[PDB]
Amino acid sequence: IQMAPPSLNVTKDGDSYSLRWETMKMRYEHIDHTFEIQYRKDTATWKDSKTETLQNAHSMALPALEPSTRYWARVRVRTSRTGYNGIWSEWSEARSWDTES
Amino acid sequence: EVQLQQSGPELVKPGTSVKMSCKASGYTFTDYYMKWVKHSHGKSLEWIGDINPSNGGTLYNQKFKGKATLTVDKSSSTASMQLSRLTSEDSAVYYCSRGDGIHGGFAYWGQGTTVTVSSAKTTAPSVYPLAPVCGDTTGSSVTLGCLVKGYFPEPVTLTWNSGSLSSGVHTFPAVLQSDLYTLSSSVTVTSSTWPSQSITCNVAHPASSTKVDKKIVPQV
Amino acid sequence: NIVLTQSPASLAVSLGQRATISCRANESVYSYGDSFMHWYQQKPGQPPKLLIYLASNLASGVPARFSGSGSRTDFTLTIDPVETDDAATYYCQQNNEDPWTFGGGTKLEIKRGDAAPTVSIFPPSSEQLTSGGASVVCFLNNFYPKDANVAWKIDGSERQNGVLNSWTDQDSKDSTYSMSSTLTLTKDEYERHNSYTCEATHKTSTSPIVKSFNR
Ligand SMILES: *[C@@H]1O[C@H](CO)[C@@H](O)[C@H](O)[C@H]1NC(C)=O
Repeated sequence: IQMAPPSLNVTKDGDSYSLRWETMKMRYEHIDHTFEIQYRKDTATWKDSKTETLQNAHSMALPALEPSTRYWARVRVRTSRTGYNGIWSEWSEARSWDTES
Repeated sequence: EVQLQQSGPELVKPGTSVKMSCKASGYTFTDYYMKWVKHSHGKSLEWIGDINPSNGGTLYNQKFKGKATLTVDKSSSTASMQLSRLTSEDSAVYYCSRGDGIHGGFAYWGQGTTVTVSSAKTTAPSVYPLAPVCGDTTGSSVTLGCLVKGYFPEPVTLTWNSGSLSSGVHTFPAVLQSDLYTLSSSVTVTSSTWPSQSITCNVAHPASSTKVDKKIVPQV
Repeated sequence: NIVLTQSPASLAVSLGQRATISCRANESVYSYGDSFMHWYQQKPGQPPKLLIYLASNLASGVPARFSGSGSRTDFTLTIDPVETDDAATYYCQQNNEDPWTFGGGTKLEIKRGDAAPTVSIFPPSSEQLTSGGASVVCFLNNFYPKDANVAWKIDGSERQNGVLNSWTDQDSKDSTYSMSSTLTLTKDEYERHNSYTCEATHKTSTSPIVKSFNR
């Protein structure tokens, strides 16, 4: 079995952004949920962007960003335990935003 | 040592809802899930659901979906569970347990909470001393008793001499009769000590907020 | 929904002997390398305690008498040699795919030499009496097997009405059982007679253990 694409959203505070996301069912305690997170600018493409991983988390603070610009972001998860991994889920639907000027 | 202090016994009228708790200690509260279980009377256990004390995450057994809601309060490291639409069948013992993640299960258990759903009225117990009668067989060790009858609901904490004396005691399971519980307890000491030194019987009924001590004295 | 099945529901094993309990699951419980089957020991009045985790691991504190083994669907908890402290009910709980679940339980009763009941008789107290109540209590303590039969005699004539006895759970030290039979009467009904006799019949002796009193 494979998990459903997680749900993405972007929130702001002053000018510090952050990516938030949730899954369908809460993870079992004896199983970790590995998340692959990536975000870029309309200009570049996914392929050419770094995807930093995280485990059992539902959010990620974002580095400072270029004022006045339009970004993007997607996430996907897999069920892992003791090194055995699950089927990487379909990417979350791409959520985008436009940095404040 | 991990510690799971649960709330005390409850008597609830049908259709309403209780809200038991369970205070943790002996490890970081947010590091593990709190799991709940229904140990119905004289049967096997039933899982109710777990909660990730960290993000409040929650997962339920479906048979208990809509009946029980799991909550947590980090500042005071307490996990509370609520039961609504209570009915006769909800009468059971409820345990809170702590998870592990290295095996995912119930690693540490609380003593449990006894919830009684019924419209019977709480009824203080009546403690009647049970002493030996003139001449016993070939006494070496003599046996005394303490009868607690006509009480409701459960349970009833019964000790001997503030519990100091606890060897040779036998508290029997209570029987219900006409919506009223009854039970007995036999302590057996050595004649050299009775009536040499006193032997008090300590009964307690949390529900009726009552506590009684009956010193056992030989019949006249 | 993985449905665990414990066999047998109860078993009487002799001290020092061997005890094996089986737990078979509707479907497999293995995945991610491990089998998510854990065992538990619950003593009367006592919450369950973690016995063996992840199929074969003994929980911090468990005796070397306890051992667990099994893989996909069939598991066996073995206690060897059986002790008195072991008199309890045992459970297997699967944690592979929610809803988490437990077996029906297996209550084992330590077997041992026979023991005669120690009968004691108590007349209604001056306290109970002062409120139209008269209850006679008779204790039968520390006996084995657990088949002790009572019968009451009032001034000869037998008595069946108003007799309510309770059994305790097998002791964790002497493996002996115990029960209390309590016969309740109206204060009047009670003062209308003289001798109150309580008698016990146990495999111990075809000769009834009798205990009585006179007001
Ligand atoms: C046995 O488990 C299955 C899944 O393997 C579940 O659908 C079923 O209800 C259980 N058996 C019965 C008779 O319900």
